[PDB]
Amino acid sequence: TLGNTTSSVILTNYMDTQYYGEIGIGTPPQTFKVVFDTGSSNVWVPSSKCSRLYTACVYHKLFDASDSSSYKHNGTELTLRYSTGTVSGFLSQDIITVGGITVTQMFGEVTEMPALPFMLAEFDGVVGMGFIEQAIGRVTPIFDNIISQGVLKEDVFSFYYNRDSQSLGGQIVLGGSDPQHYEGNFHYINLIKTGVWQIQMKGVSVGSSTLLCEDGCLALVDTGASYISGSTSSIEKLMEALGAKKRLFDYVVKCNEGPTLPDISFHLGGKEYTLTSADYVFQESYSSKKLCTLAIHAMDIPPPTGPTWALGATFIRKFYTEFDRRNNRIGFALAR
Ligand SMILES: COCCCOc1cc(C(=O)N(C[C@@H]2CNC[C@H]2NS(=O)(=O)Cc2ccccc2)C(C)C)ccc1OC
Ligand SMILES: *[C@@H]1O[C@H](CO)[C@@H](O)[C@H](O)[C@H]1NC(C)=O
Repeated sequence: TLGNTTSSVILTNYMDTQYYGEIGIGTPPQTFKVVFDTGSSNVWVPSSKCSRLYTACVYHKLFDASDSSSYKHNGTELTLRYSTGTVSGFLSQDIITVGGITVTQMFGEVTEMPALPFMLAEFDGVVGMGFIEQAIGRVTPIFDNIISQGVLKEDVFSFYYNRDSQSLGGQIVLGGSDPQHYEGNFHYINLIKTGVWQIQMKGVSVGSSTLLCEDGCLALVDTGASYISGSTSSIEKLMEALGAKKRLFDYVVKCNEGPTLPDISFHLGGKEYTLTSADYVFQESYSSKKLCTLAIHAMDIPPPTGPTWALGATFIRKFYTEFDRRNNRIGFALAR
């Protein structure tokens, strides 16, 4: 069922690495800062039942079911193994408020939340925007429950991620897209298979030559990822070409050599998506005496999904993204 409604969630841009919005859980609503992540399909927030021995839980907002009159017990164990770090807890049900839309949703109450990386997290939890096929415990994803209400104008959602600042950090439109944040026309690429927000990539070029992904590869379009990532192998070739040196968790260049770095292109569908050094270098200074990080890192995503590249916030900043559930495709337009 299709309605005549669109709803928007305003996002906060933290250091160009974390983009988060607000949701309410329970009656009265308990508010959480959440990441709207297309790379995952579960909703989870830290729990009141999380041991204060986890420092992450001392530093984030915790859901207390004893304060909610709309809470429905479940308790089924849940383990979400993200390749950045794992979280575990149990399933609960309550009413979630996201941009005006009120939905009864099953989510995880996280009781084990490691300091790495959650002590670095500005957000409390995650709202998975992926498909039921990738949902742990086969829990219905929040967008599937919102679609079911037959209130949205279109069975689509859009992401706008701004460059850091009094300005808008970003925006998610549920049921459509905001033309004030894109220009030109959307160019769609169909998903390889339903269940994942992954598309086919025809090549990655450094300068003017297809130095990588020559025989074709995969591209996961991931709103919950900070960077553009590829396999350890691909990133090694890429960096060697850039003149960038490998540190423990990132790659750097001397700050003075940042503006001089070549364009990086991504052949997706019938279009070339180009990022300049201004789009992928954290130009903190122009000093020959300082190191500057890149918004590209290695990440070996396991099968079935991987090995794959991941187009995170680095990519979405340049290109406004529309996720079309009705036609199993992703649209891109130049962000305004
Ligand atoms: C841009 O703003 C977003 C916030 C950026 O900050 C953080 C992000 C994360 C992070 O990595 N998360 C999960 C990943 C995003 N997508 C799915 C998942 N990928 S994964 O599991 O690592 C590979 C994979 C993909 C698909 C299938 C299988 C395996 C979050 C959302 C829990 C952790 C700490 C962060 O802050 C210190
Ligand atoms: C938890 O929710 C699922 C939803 O299908 C249900 O099958 C399961 O029995 C529930 N468990 C409890 C204890 O309510």
